Amino acid sequence: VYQIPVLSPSGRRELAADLPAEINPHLLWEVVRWQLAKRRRGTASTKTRGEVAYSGRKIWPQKHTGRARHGDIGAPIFVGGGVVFGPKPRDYSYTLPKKVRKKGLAMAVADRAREGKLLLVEAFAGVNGKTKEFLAWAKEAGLDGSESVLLVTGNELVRRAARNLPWVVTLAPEGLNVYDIVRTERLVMDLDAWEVFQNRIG
Amino acid sequence: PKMKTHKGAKKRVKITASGKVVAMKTGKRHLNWQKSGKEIRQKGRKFVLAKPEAERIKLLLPYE
Amino acid sequence: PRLKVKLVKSPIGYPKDQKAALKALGLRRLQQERVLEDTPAIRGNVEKVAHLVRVEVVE
Amino acid sequence: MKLSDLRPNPGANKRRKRVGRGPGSGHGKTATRGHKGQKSRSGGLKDPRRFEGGRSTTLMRLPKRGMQGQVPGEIKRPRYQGVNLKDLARFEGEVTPELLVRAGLLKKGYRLKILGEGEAKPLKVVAHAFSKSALEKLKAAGGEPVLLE
RNA sequence: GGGGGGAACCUGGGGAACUGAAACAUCUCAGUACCCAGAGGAGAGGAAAGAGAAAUCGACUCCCUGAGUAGCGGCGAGCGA
RNA sequence: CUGUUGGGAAGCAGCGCCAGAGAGGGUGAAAGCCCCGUAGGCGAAAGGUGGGGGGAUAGGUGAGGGUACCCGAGUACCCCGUGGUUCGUGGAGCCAUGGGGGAAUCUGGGCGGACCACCGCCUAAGGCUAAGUACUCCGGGUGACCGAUAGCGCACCAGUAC
RNA sequence: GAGGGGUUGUGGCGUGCCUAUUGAAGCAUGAGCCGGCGACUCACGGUCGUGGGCGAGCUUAAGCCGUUGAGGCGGAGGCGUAGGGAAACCGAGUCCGAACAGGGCGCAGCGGCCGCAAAGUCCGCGGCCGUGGACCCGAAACCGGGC
RNA sequence: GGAUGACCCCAGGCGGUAGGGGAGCGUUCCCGAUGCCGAUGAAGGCCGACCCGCGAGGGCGGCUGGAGGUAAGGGAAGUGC
RNA sequence: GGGCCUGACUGCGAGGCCUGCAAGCCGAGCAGGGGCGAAAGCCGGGCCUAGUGAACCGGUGGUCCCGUGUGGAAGGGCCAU
Ligand SMILES: NC(=[NH2+])NCCC[C@H](N)C(=O)O
Ligand SMILES: [Mg+2]
Ligand SMILES: [Mg+2]
Ligand SMILES: [Mg+2]
Ligand SMILES: [Mg+2]
Ligand SMILES: [Mg+2]
Ligand SMILES: [Mg+2]
Ligand SMILES: [Mg+2]
Ligand SMILES: [Mg+2]
Ligand SMILES: [Mg+2]
Ligand SMILES: [Mg+2]
Ligand SMILES: [Mg+2]
Ligand SMILES: [Mg+2]
Ligand SMILES: [Mg+2]
Ligand SMILES: [Mg+2]
Ligand SMILES: [Mg+2]
Ligand SMILES: [Mg+2]
Ligand SMILES: [Mg+2]
Ligand SMILES: [Mg+2]
Ligand SMILES: [Mg+2]
Ligand SMILES: [Mg+2]
Ligand SMILES: [Mg+2]
Ligand SMILES: [Mg+2]
Ligand SMILES: [Mg+2]
Ligand SMILES: [Mg+2]
Ligand SMILES: [Mg+2]
Ligand SMILES: [Mg+2]
Ligand SMILES: [Mg+2]
Ligand SMILES: [Mg+2]
Ligand SMILES: [Mg+2]
Ligand SMILES: [Mg+2]
Ligand SMILES: [Mg+2]
Ligand SMILES: [Mg+2]
Ligand SMILES: [Mg+2]
Ligand SMILES: [Mg+2]
Ligand SMILES: [Mg+2]
Ligand SMILES: [Mg+2]
Ligand SMILES: [Mg+2]
Ligand SMILES: [Mg+2]
Ligand SMILES: [Mg+2]
Ligand SMILES: [Mg+2]
Ligand SMILES: [Mg+2]
Ligand SMILES: [Mg+2]
Ligand SMILES: [Mg+2]
Ligand SMILES: [Mg+2]
Ligand SMILES: [Mg+2]
Ligand SMILES: [Mg+2]
Ligand SMILES: [Mg+2]
Ligand SMILES: [Mg+2]
Ligand SMILES: [Mg+2]
Ligand SMILES: [Mg+2]
Ligand SMILES: [Mg+2]
Ligand SMILES: [Mg+2]
Ligand SMILES: [Mg+2]
Ligand SMILES: [Mg+2]
Ligand SMILES: [Mg+2]
Ligand SMILES: [Mg+2]
Ligand SMILES: [Mg+2]
Ligand SMILES: [Mg+2]
Ligand SMILES: [Mg+2]
Ligand SMILES: [Mg+2]
Ligand SMILES: [Mg+2]
Ligand SMILES: [Mg+2]
Ligand SMILES: [Mg+2]
Ligand SMILES: [Mg+2]
Ligand SMILES: [Mg+2]
Ligand SMILES: [Mg+2]
Ligand SMILES: [Mg+2]
Ligand SMILES: [Mg+2]
Ligand SMILES: [Mg+2]
Ligand SMILES: [Mg+2]
Ligand SMILES: [Mg+2]
Ligand SMILES: [Mg+2]
Ligand SMILES: [Mg+2]
Ligand SMILES: [Mg+2]
Ligand SMILES: [Mg+2]
Ligand SMILES: [Mg+2]
Ligand SMILES: [Mg+2]
Ligand SMILES: [Mg+2]
Ligand SMILES: [Mg+2]
Ligand SMILES: [Mg+2]
Ligand SMILES: [Mg+2]
Ligand SMILES: [Mg+2]
Ligand SMILES: [Mg+2]
Ligand SMILES: [Mg+2]
Ligand SMILES: [Mg+2]
Ligand SMILES: [Mg+2]
Ligand SMILES: [Mg+2]
Ligand SMILES: [Mg+2]
Ligand SMILES: [Mg+2]
Ligand SMILES: [Mg+2]
Ligand SMILES: [Mg+2]
Ligand SMILES: [Mg+2]
Ligand SMILES: [Mg+2]
Ligand SMILES: [Mg+2]
Ligand SMILES: [Mg+2]
Ligand SMILES: [Mg+2]
Ligand SMILES: [Mg+2]
Ligand SMILES: [Mg+2]
Ligand SMILES: [Mg+2]
Ligand SMILES: [Mg+2]
Ligand SMILES: [Mg+2]
Ligand SMILES: [Mg+2]
Ligand SMILES: [Mg+2]
Ligand SMILES: [Mg+2]
Ligand SMILES: [Mg+2]
Ligand SMILES: [Mg+2]
Ligand SMILES: [Mg+2]
Ligand SMILES: [Mg+2]
Ligand SMILES: [Mg+2]
Ligand SMILES: [Mg+2]
Ligand SMILES: [Mg+2]
Ligand SMILES: [Mg+2]
Ligand SMILES: [Mg+2]
Ligand SMILES: [Mg+2]
Ligand SMILES: [Mg+2]
Ligand SMILES: [Mg+2]
Ligand SMILES: [Mg+2]
Ligand SMILES: [Mg+2]
Ligand SMILES: [Mg+2]
Ligand SMILES: [Mg+2]
Ligand SMILES: [Mg+2]
Ligand SMILES: [Mg+2]
Ligand SMILES: [Mg+2]
Ligand SMILES: [Mg+2]
Ligand SMILES: [Mg+2]
Ligand SMILES: [Mg+2]
Ligand SMILES: [Mg+2]
Ligand SMILES: [Mg+2]
Ligand SMILES: [Mg+2]
Ligand SMILES: [Mg+2]
Ligand SMILES: [Mg+2]
Ligand SMILES: [Mg+2]
Ligand SMILES: [Mg+2]
Ligand SMILES: [Mg+2]
Ligand SMILES: [Mg+2]
Ligand SMILES: [Mg+2]
Ligand SMILES: [Mg+2]
Ligand SMILES: [Mg+2]
Ligand SMILES: [Mg+2]
Ligand SMILES: [Mg+2]
Ligand SMILES: [Mg+2]
Ligand SMILES: [Mg+2]
Ligand SMILES: [Mg+2]
Ligand SMILES: [Mg+2]
Ligand SMILES: [Mg+2]
Ligand SMILES: [Mg+2]
Ligand SMILES: [Mg+2]
Ligand SMILES: [Mg+2]
Ligand SMILES: [Mg+2]
Ligand SMILES: [Mg+2]
Ligand SMILES: [Mg+2]
Ligand SMILES: [Mg+2]
Ligand SMILES: [Mg+2]
Ligand SMILES: [Mg+2]
Ligand SMILES: [Mg+2]
Ligand SMILES: [Mg+2]
Ligand SMILES: [Mg+2]
Ligand SMILES: [Mg+2]
Ligand SMILES: [Mg+2]
Ligand SMILES: [Mg+2]
Ligand SMILES: [Mg+2]
Ligand SMILES: [Mg+2]
Ligand SMILES: [Mg+2]
Ligand SMILES: [Mg+2]
Ligand SMILES: [Mg+2]
Ligand SMILES: [Mg+2]
Ligand SMILES: [Mg+2]
Ligand SMILES: [Mg+2]
Ligand SMILES: [Mg+2]
Ligand SMILES: [Mg+2]
Ligand SMILES: [Mg+2]
Ligand SMILES: [Mg+2]
Ligand SMILES: [Mg+2]
Ligand SMILES: [Mg+2]
Ligand SMILES: [Mg+2]
Ligand SMILES: [Mg+2]
Ligand SMILES: [Mg+2]
Ligand SMILES: [Mg+2]
Ligand SMILES: [Mg+2]
Ligand SMILES: [Mg+2]
Ligand SMILES: [Mg+2]
Ligand SMILES: [Mg+2]
Ligand SMILES: [Mg+2]
Ligand SMILES: [Mg+2]
Ligand SMILES: [Mg+2]
Ligand SMILES: [Mg+2]
Ligand SMILES: [Mg+2]
Ligand SMILES: [Mg+2]
Ligand SMILES: [Mg+2]
Ligand SMILES: [Mg+2]
Ligand SMILES: [Mg+2]
Ligand SMILES: [Mg+2]
Ligand SMILES: [Mg+2]
Ligand SMILES: [Mg+2]
Ligand SMILES: [Mg+2]
Ligand SMILES: [Mg+2]
Ligand SMILES: [Mg+2]
Ligand SMILES: [Mg+2]
Ligand SMILES: [Mg+2]
Ligand SMILES: [Mg+2]
Ligand SMILES: [Mg+2]
Ligand SMILES: [Mg+2]
Ligand SMILES: [Mg+2]
Ligand SMILES: [Mg+2]
Ligand SMILES: [Mg+2]
Ligand SMILES: [Mg+2]
Ligand SMILES: [Mg+2]
Ligand SMILES: [Mg+2]
Ligand SMILES: [Mg+2]
Ligand SMILES: [Mg+2]
Ligand SMILES: [Mg+2]
Ligand SMILES: [Mg+2]
Ligand SMILES: [Mg+2]
Ligand SMILES: [Mg+2]
Ligand SMILES: [Mg+2]
Ligand SMILES: [Mg+2]
Ligand SMILES: [Mg+2]
Ligand SMILES: [Mg+2]
Ligand SMILES: [Mg+2]
Repeated sequence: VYQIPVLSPSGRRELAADLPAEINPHLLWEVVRWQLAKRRRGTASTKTRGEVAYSGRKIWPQKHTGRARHGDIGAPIFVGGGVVFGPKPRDYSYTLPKKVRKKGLAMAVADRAREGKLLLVEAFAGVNGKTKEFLAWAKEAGLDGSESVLLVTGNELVRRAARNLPWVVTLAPEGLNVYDIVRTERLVMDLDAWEVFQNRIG
Repeated sequence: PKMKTHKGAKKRVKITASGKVVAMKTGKRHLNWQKSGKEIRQKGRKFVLAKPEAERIKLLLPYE
Repeated sequence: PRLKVKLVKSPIGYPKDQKAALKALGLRRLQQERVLEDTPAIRGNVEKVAHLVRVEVVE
Repeated sequence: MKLSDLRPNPGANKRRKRVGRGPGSGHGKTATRGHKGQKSRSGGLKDPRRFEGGRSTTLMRLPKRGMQGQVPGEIKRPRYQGVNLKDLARFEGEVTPELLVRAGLLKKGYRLKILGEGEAKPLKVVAHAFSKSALEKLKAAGGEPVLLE
């Protein structure tokens, strides 16, 4: 249904592959909400009036001093007491359904296919781990750093070369995910990774 | 932690297919010698509980 | 799936065995429909008088 | 479509209700709790599903019925789960217990019994039991019933 | 060879009460708090006089589930394999 | 690197360069290329560890037929009093045992929820045994954690002054 | 610097705030004043409502592999698909009954094969409930071990 | 009306404690952000008779301050005395 | 007042009165086997309205539903009280 350009020595080809034509934004919001919340550390913590260091002694009698009644100085009404309903270590993760993630993965790529921002490559000519090499390739490939790019390839040597550029985010295909797709303005993939992608939305 | 089934309800009561609550009519456990057969016979049957009370009991049986 | 068979053409002038297949089907009068199971034994008789019978597969 | 377009649909993410936060909110002071009873307290009431103020309870005045069981507990006996002919419509050839646990109709540890709601099909159907009506339908439709043990 | 120490963790020997049951005694809190002895980087347990119905499994420990099921219970509150 | 404003350039401007390093912290302000680092790499004579690699050693080994010699005792078992288990005396078994009585060695014994029969499971009254599990005084890493009334009781000569 | 700011002589009107109450300016509670700290939360389960995914199905837990703010694997199990009965049992029925009687509790999408919707179920969000100290502060007391 | 909250015209409602519902403001933090604002002056402070908002608030300007702050749109709470 | 009798039924129960719940109340009609009457019919105690007690726990008669590997048994369930 979509006509996805391929870069090659022998021709800017036109590969076709069925991605969804309906994009559901709210669903993509739900995947990113999951992605971002499951990475939370949940290391915010406070002390309760039972976890605070003071003793449990009544500071002065209940009655007949002319002062307010108090118990122990650990109570949250004191400066230096415990805190009421403070944050405690939390797991923010949850199991977003697989068919929501999986379809969210197809939608994210389909959104870049609509725009002409998805571009596939047969291989990478002379790039062998040196940033200067990936930079020359990108220029003849039409990526001059004006647009942020999600590079998705299993070639370690190609990910090392690009990874330090401010406008490039590298991923191995097994790590393709909608947040990183939507984070960037363009999508660039191997055919080996494109094959892997098809094997994840079916 | 997870809620616990009230066993007192479990032993007296049933949730039917549409969510009604049926129980045994009361009043024939004993002192039956001077009760008419109409009284004993009809007290032998199940009855649907009034809706407020039924909805309370259903909350106590969260895994039926 | 079952079978709703209608007797649409007259068996007069047809061999005695096609005449009989309607007796096994139970068809007696024209335009009469009988609803029968789709069994290969019933299927062999319907396919026999297929030129005289109208079949629709109500499931 | 970049991040700053990602939004929940209307109504997908409502704000919370915050109480005790001023006159203008609607919920200030008494935090929607009214005035001054056991329900108003931190800790609140006895379980509203059961307790009724000391009188004998609606549930406890009802009589018990039926076997409740004793230690050592449940008696191990064979368990039958029935599935209808209407459910078998999707299958071809052979029908067995293990096949009906895969399509998600029969539950594991349960013996298969066929019941007669729906139409039968010319299938070989291997079950632990059959309803009398499912038996008739199955015969009459070209099907082959196959009991088990 | 022992003695004594060590934040929690562990095992064993003893072992409450407020509280909950809208009173209270059985019951609960709970074999928890605490005291004591001992262990070691862990401790316990461990190679069936097991399980319990599979004509079956196969030491023990730990997680998930089975399951708030089976049951226990002034058949109350609740407890809970 | 140069110029420019400025107390100060890392700001702005011109022209460059590195990148498996564009995590971050500094430097008179806001620096990839100034400093400390970072990616990627290298390092032990000495002590400790060594669960992995290698090597030793201890220990590991048949088949029938017969004989009926041995197979964990104040034990099993029963009764009384309790505990443990989901089981609060319940139809109350099982595992443990303070009191009393008290066996047998496989044709011996225990169990399958009173009990009996049948059918099976198992071998008590000697001991040892890694790993998977728990904790965090100690070291490091990281936070949709605090930011001096917060965060540990203590950012500071605090378990101190008092 | 045809308007506005400060001040207030005279005239008009005029019973502080909060709490509690049938009713307070009240001669009923609290507060000297100012600054800062200070009370409806979280986990797990439930029950509605809601935003999405899939739909007679829906969904995974521990864990495993990957990442080093990458996701995937994993179907054990759970809910739903059938109810009625104390149960044996039967089943679109079933239970009471002698009944084939009566009764209780049960059983049955919109469009021109594809769309739309939907039982159900999963996840997010929200209200309320259960378990926890459960909105926060406050006893007199009870018990344990020490001094 | 017009097609949709684009705005307009007409008519009606709009005292309020317990309490139900709705729509918003602001505080801390995350994504946006290897960005953007900033010594030609961050935050905070002190004024204002100025503008926008029903209001909570938000701007604008002068002074102080001397190094940080952070949009549109979303996310999460130790969120207003 | 007299005769004959046991309906002071068994299995159900349309529809109602009352009513927060749970209770309480009235009830035609169908079936089983009956009583009285030639019959039409009447009879599910008593002219009516008080003469009463939810549940738990246990007793007794019946039923023969469950019976912890199997057959029994123990112990329960169900109907009556
Ligand atoms: N191969 C990869 N994991 N690529 C992703 C980038 C890894 C690392 N976080 C970086 O920024 O360089
Ligand atoms: Mg976090
Ligand atoms: Mg947190
Ligand atoms: Mg704290
Ligand atoms: Mg803390
Ligand atoms: Mg305290
Ligand atoms: Mg304390
Ligand atoms: Mg302390
Ligand atoms: Mg303390
Ligand atoms: Mg102290
Ligand atoms: Mg104390
Ligand atoms: Mg205290
Ligand atoms: Mg004290
Ligand atoms: Mg004390
Ligand atoms: Mg006083
Ligand atoms: Mg005073
Ligand atoms: Mg005072
Ligand atoms: Mg005071
Ligand atoms: Mg005091
Ligand atoms: Mg206090
Ligand atoms: Mg304290
Ligand atoms: Mg503190
Ligand atoms: Mg502190
Ligand atoms: Mg606090
Ligand atoms: Mg609190
Ligand atoms: Mg508190
Ligand atoms: Mg909390
Ligand atoms: Mg945690
Ligand atoms: Mg949550
Ligand atoms: Mg999770
Ligand atoms: Mg990069
Ligand atoms: Mg970027
Ligand atoms: Mg990145
Ligand atoms: Mg990066
Ligand atoms: Mg009970
Ligand atoms: Mg009764
Ligand atoms: Mg009673
Ligand atoms: Mg009875
Ligand atoms: Mg009885
Ligand atoms: Mg009477
Ligand atoms: Mg009677
Ligand atoms: Mg009677
Ligand atoms: Mg009866
Ligand atoms: Mg369940
Ligand atoms: Mg169910
Ligand atoms: Mg002819
Ligand atoms: Mg012939
Ligand atoms: Mg929220
Ligand atoms: Mg809010
Ligand atoms: Mg909430
Ligand atoms: Mg609201
Ligand atoms: Mg409040
Ligand atoms: Mg307010
Ligand atoms: Mg409101
Ligand atoms: Mg109000
Ligand atoms: Mg107030
Ligand atoms: Mg309220
Ligand atoms: Mg509320
Ligand atoms: Mg409330
Ligand atoms: Mg109040
Ligand atoms: Mg009041
Ligand atoms: Mg009130
Ligand atoms: Mg008040
Ligand atoms: Mg009051
Ligand atoms: Mg009240
Ligand atoms: Mg209050
Ligand atoms: Mg109070
Ligand atoms: Mg309190
Ligand atoms: Mg209370
Ligand atoms: Mg049971
Ligand atoms: Mg057991
Ligand atoms: Mg010693
Ligand atoms: Mg010692
Ligand atoms: Mg020692
Ligand atoms: Mg112990
Ligand atoms: Mg000892
Ligand atoms: Mg002990
Ligand atoms: Mg004592
Ligand atoms: Mg007590
Ligand atoms: Mg309680
Ligand atoms: Mg409690
Ligand atoms: Mg009490
Ligand atoms: Mg009480
Ligand atoms: Mg008392
Ligand atoms: Mg007590
Ligand atoms: Mg206990
Ligand atoms: Mg206990
Ligand atoms: Mg102990
Ligand atoms: Mg402790
Ligand atoms: Mg020691
Ligand atoms: Mg270890
Ligand atoms: Mg050991
Ligand atoms: Mg040992
Ligand atoms: Mg051994
Ligand atoms: Mg289950
Ligand atoms: Mg469950
Ligand atoms: Mg100069
Ligand atoms: Mg310079
Ligand atoms: Mg880096
Ligand atoms: Mg940096
Ligand atoms: Mg830096
Ligand atoms: Mg800059
Ligand atoms: Mg900056
Ligand atoms: Mg720098
Ligand atoms: Mg390294
Ligand atoms: Mg290094
Ligand atoms: Mg030999
Ligand atoms: Mg011998
Ligand atoms: Mg032996
Ligand atoms: Mg000995
Ligand atoms: Mg004994
Ligand atoms: Mg005992
Ligand atoms: Mg006991
Ligand atoms: Mg008992
Ligand atoms: Mg026992
Ligand atoms: Mg003994
Ligand atoms: Mg033997
Ligand atoms: Mg023997
Ligand atoms: Mg024994
Ligand atoms: Mg024994
Ligand atoms: Mg056994
Ligand atoms: Mg035995
Ligand atoms: Mg047995
Ligand atoms: Mg055994
Ligand atoms: Mg090892
Ligand atoms: Mg060890
Ligand atoms: Mg270990
Ligand atoms: Mg540390
Ligand atoms: Mg900071
Ligand atoms: Mg300070
Ligand atoms: Mg401090
Ligand atoms: Mg300060
Ligand atoms: Mg410290
Ligand atoms: Mg302090
Ligand atoms: Mg000092
Ligand atoms: Mg003037
Ligand atoms: Mg005037
Ligand atoms: Mg005046
Ligand atoms: Mg006036
Ligand atoms: Mg006045
Ligand atoms: Mg007045
Ligand atoms: Mg005021
Ligand atoms: Mg008052
Ligand atoms: Mg008063
Ligand atoms: Mg006054
Ligand atoms: Mg006065
Ligand atoms: Mg006054
Ligand atoms: Mg006074
Ligand atoms: Mg006053
Ligand atoms: Mg007062
Ligand atoms: Mg006040
Ligand atoms: Mg004062
Ligand atoms: Mg003043
Ligand atoms: Mg203040
Ligand atoms: Mg709340
Ligand atoms: Mg929560
Ligand atoms: Mg909820
Ligand atoms: Mg939901
Ligand atoms: Mg889905
Ligand atoms: Mg699935
Ligand atoms: Mg049932
Ligand atoms: Mg019926
Ligand atoms: Mg009906
Ligand atoms: Mg749908
Ligand atoms: Mg849905
Ligand atoms: Mg609620
Ligand atoms: Mg608590
Ligand atoms: Mg609380
Ligand atoms: Mg709460
Ligand atoms: Mg005293
Ligand atoms: Mg006491
Ligand atoms: Mg006392
Ligand atoms: Mg005392
Ligand atoms: Mg003492
Ligand atoms: Mg008006
Ligand atoms: Mg109003
Ligand atoms: Mg509204
Ligand atoms: Mg806001
Ligand atoms: Mg604010
Ligand atoms: Mg943060
Ligand atoms: Mg950033
Ligand atoms: Mg920044
Ligand atoms: Mg600038
Ligand atoms: Mg300057
Ligand atoms: Mg300035
Ligand atoms: Mg700030
Ligand atoms: Mg302003
Ligand atoms: Mg200045
Ligand atoms: Mg300023
Ligand atoms: Mg800075
Ligand atoms: Mg700000
Ligand atoms: Mg921001
Ligand atoms: Mg925004
Ligand atoms: Mg977002
Ligand atoms: Mg707070
Ligand atoms: Mg007479
Ligand atoms: Mg006679
Ligand atoms: Mg009625
Ligand atoms: Mg009623
Ligand atoms: Mg009759
Ligand atoms: Mg008759
Ligand atoms: Mg008659
Ligand atoms: Mg006669
Ligand atoms: Mg008659
Ligand atoms: Mg009658
Ligand atoms: Mg009478
Ligand atoms: Mg009379
Ligand atoms: Mg009565
Ligand atoms: Mg009781
Ligand atoms: Mg009884
Ligand atoms: Mg039997
Ligand atoms: Mg039998
Ligand atoms: Mg048996
Ligand atoms: Mg026999
Ligand atoms: Mg017998
Ligand atoms: Mg009994
Ligand atoms: Mg019996
Ligand atoms: Mg019996
Ligand atoms: Mg019966
Ligand atoms: Mg009875």
